[PDB]
Amino acid sequence: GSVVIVGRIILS
Amino acid sequence: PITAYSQQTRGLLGCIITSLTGRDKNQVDGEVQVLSTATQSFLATCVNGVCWTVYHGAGSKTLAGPKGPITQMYTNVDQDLVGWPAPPGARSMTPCTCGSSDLYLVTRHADVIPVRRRGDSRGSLLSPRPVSYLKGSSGGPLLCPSGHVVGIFRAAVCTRGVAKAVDFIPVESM
Ligand SMILES: [Zn+2]
Repeated sequence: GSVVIVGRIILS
Repeated sequence: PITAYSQQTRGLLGCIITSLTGRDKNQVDGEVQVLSTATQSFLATCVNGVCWTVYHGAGSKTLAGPKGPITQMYTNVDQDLVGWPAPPGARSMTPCTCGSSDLYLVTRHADVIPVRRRGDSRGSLLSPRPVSYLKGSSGGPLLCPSGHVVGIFRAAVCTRGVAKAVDFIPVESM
């Protein structure tokens, strides 16, 4: 069972 | 002076499918990745070409990537840290190199909250928060004023559902 990216957070 | 927004990329169905097929063909982007499993969800932080997160969420699992499942390049149960080679598209952040005690914790909900550095792996919150506000933000970065990675969020210290300080994995280890 693989861990999945379900979203990202963009910084500035 | 530091600000963040989130962008969702999957729902439950896609998430479950991707876990079994170990193959995420979506575009990757951003400094922090919102990771999920069957049971739980949390964050990863990219530093020097490596997605770092916590073992107590990721375990020893692979990360579903474009070419296929990605084995952990680093795995430490004690210090609760794991790392995968970051997939292409991820924006790799950089360590602190300045020693500021004025930290910023980026949450699951793209919120940036003030943190005071107190120990080598500890920092207190300036405004106490509900524990639920912090849950699922494991692996989220603690930033210095100029937005470099001081550490990665590991655990919180609570009293009756309200968190007043945070424990984090210091960046040196990575
Ligand atoms: Zn710094």
